[PDB]
Amino acid sequence: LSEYAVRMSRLSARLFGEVARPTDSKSMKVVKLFSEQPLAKRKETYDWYPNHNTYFALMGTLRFLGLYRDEHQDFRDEQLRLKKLRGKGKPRKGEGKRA
Amino acid sequence: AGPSIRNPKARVVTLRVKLSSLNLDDHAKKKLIKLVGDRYCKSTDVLTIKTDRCPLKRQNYDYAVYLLTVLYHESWKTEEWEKKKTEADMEEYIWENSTSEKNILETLLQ
Amino acid sequence: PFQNGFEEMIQWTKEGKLWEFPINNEAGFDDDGSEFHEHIFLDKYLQDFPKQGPIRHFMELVTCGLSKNPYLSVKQKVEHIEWFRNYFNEKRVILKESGIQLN
Amino acid sequence: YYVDWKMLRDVKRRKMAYEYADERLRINSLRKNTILPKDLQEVADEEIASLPRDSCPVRIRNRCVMTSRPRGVKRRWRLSRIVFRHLADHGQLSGVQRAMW
Amino acid sequence: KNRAARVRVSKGDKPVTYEEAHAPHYIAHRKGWLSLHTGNLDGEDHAAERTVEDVFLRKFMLGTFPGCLADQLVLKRRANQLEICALVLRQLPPHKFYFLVGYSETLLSHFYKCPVHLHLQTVPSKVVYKYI
Amino acid sequence: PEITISDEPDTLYKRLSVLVKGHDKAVLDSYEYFAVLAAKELGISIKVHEPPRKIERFTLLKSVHIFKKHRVQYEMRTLYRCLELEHLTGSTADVYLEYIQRNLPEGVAMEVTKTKLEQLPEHIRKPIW
RNA sequence: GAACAAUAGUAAGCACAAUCAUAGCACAUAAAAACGUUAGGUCAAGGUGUAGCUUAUGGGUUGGAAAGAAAUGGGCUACAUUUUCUACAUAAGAAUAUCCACCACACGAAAGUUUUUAUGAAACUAAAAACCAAAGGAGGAUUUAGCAGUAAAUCAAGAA
Ligand SMILES: [Mg+2]
Ligand SMILES: [Mg+2]
Ligand SMILES: [Mg+2]
Ligand SMILES: [Mg+2]
Ligand SMILES: [Mg+2]
Ligand SMILES: [Mg+2]
Ligand SMILES: [Mg+2]
Ligand SMILES: [Mg+2]
Ligand SMILES: [Mg+2]
Ligand SMILES: [Mg+2]
Ligand SMILES: [Mg+2]
Ligand SMILES: [Mg+2]
Ligand SMILES: [Mg+2]
Ligand SMILES: [Mg+2]
Ligand SMILES: [Mg+2]
Ligand SMILES: [Mg+2]
Ligand SMILES: [Mg+2]
Ligand SMILES: [Mg+2]
Ligand SMILES: [Mg+2]
Ligand SMILES: [Mg+2]
Ligand SMILES: [Mg+2]
Repeated sequence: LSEYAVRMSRLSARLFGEVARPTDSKSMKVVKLFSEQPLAKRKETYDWYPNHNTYFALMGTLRFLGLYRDEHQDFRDEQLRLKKLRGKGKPRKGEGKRA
Repeated sequence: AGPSIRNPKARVVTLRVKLSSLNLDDHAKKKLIKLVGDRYCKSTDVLTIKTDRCPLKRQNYDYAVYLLTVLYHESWKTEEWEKKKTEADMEEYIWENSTSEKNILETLLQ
Repeated sequence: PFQNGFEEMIQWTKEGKLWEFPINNEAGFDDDGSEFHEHIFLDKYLQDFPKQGPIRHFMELVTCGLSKNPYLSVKQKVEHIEWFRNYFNEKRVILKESGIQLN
Repeated sequence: YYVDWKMLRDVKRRKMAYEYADERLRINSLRKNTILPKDLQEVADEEIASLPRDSCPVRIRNRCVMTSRPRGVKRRWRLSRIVFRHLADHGQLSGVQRAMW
Repeated sequence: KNRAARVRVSKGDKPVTYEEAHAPHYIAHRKGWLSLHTGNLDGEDHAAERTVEDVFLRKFMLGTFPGCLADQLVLKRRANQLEICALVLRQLPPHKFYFLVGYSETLLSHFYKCPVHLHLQTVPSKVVYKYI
Repeated sequence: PEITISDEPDTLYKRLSVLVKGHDKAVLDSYEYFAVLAAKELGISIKVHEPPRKIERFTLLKSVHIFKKHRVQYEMRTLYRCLELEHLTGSTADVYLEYIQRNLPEGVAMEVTKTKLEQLPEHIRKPIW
């Protein structure tokens, strides 16, 4: 090692646009901190779930508008029909417990 | 295939320049070796610049050729500390001012 | 009405709905008109700051970081260094109390 | 309707973690620096501590997209093994085949 | 016994398409693939989104075309445009068929914000590879 | 077909390398026949090789709840073809790669590396600072 | 409900077999493995039949857990000379449980205690040093696994 080596390295450093003045290994993290995309910002993170409200509401609309057809919702519906026709329904809010 | 065309790996620009095709001086050429370092392959004389840091590839191209021009312009500038050069820093063994020289002169003295 | 599949493709492409060939992944994104020396060299916004202080150590690491970053344009980097000016000058008391006079 | 209340709170954790993200990055820039004073770091400490803890990165949990299963999730497809296997076996998943060697 | 995606042996009368008559372990041996896209290759991205897209396209095509869908839906993805290929039974008159063709192409191009192309091939009765 | 000639000195390529990735072999074989026969007509003078295949294998638990002695093993194979073109122009490049790219199959992906020939930059020519 | 110098059996279907995969063969392994059995497992992957909850068996915030007197299954590391250290990759040098007052050392601390460092808003986590060097001296009834590139030993990689 030499002073010629230190000055050569500083030359390369300030030239290439890398870290110029000697720093700790610890502080260097902050370098890498702005050198990247932060974790919570990445599209592979915040865009993880497709919007469920979108598909759900869209297809339900398209259904009542008579375009899409949901056999699951028809099963459900028909079964709550035969559940309430029996007399066991879903109580109007506030009524069930105390009465 | 898919809705989006944006590819992260696109941006990377490489430059490969043979140092034999450059107008460099002895001093300029070897100060450049010591300056650039790892980007230099010593057997085939190929210099490689990988540029990333900018979003658009035009920018990685202009900054890579920028690095080229910059290293060439500062390879010819001799400064104060280059006269401070350690003999251990040498890529060569110069017969001048050597230890083998003083061993020879002492052996011939005796 | 359509005369051929090629007419289909042609119209989709004029409309900008079909993709552009031979594909460059950068098609449709101009990056604000910027060039590298607006990205790489951040000296412009390091003008106002104490020069020999450790604040330049911290801000040179911040700078060298925002330089290496393809993921952000000019604007947001500048907002970073500006928020840093605003916050560093926000507390005048801390900097002076710490044992170094800081501007 | 998101398939669970689980996926509800975690989605709100994705929005939030995107929102205070800049604050996080810039505060933790000073907080993790050695050269700067310890005094700016105690105050930066109270600062990221003050942020709502629903906006921090690590409070976020990776779940299967459709079936919400918290664990056994394949990172690349965001899908639980039950659903993955289901999809790939019908051949609805491209390129995925049964391994013999 | 391995129950993944299989059709059990009946009294021997159960009509079966070539598709459901082959166990998962046959995929790429005999069976082809239902969906085709770049995403699962060695160096590539966003397989997940092409998968979500696939799933919803299954749901959509089976709910939009009640009772007439013959065999499982073939998804192609090429140069950002999706070619949706469906083998469909003859039930409804051509009017409603083109209505729903245009309807689907429009709504799918516009939701997925990318050009969609729909190919329907009509078949007299469900194709039977085995039994019957 | 509108054609126009700009006075500017069109870009040269020493080696235009095209990587074609796939799952299946057959499609890449046929596509190879296609690119070869397309690059012969335009007198582009090309070669083709097969870069060795890469196989990824990962494992899932076979049952919904608990048997850990039982595992399903799933596989993804990526096969390669590489077209190597030498000594081509910029326009010849844009056309050939347009024709090759528009027709690219659905299961296959394509990665192109172009090594383009530049003489020297201006501030470097023969000044010294 | 079969006998091949054949006595009432013929039968497409589905297993096994055959082909595929292990980049050529052959083998091996991998895969495949019907019908049924064990009301075997899972309503916490998800979806639902039946019953229930609806100012609550619902939805949010905040803090709190996972302590060992034991008992045991599975592992890892050993108990040392086919060993231990450093060089190192496959000829080397030294150490070596009893001399004895060693200024203790031979193996064996993965455990503890200190200080760091990784990550993180939050160290209870993980890694590395220094110290410490304990049980352990090949283990009762009784048992696991393996027929070849296997066992055993040594090394790396990936998944989250
Ligand atoms: Mg977590
Ligand atoms: Mg089994
Ligand atoms: Mg074979
Ligand atoms: Mg065999
Ligand atoms: Mg087997
Ligand atoms: Mg078999
Ligand atoms: Mg068998
Ligand atoms: Mg039971
Ligand atoms: Mg349930
Ligand atoms: Mg129910
Ligand atoms: Mg509750
Ligand atoms: Mg809590
Ligand atoms: Mg015991
Ligand atoms: Mg072992
Ligand atoms: Mg052992
Ligand atoms: Mg020896
Ligand atoms: Mg220890
Ligand atoms: Mg000891
Ligand atoms: Mg002892
Ligand atoms: Mg025994
Ligand atoms: Mg073994």
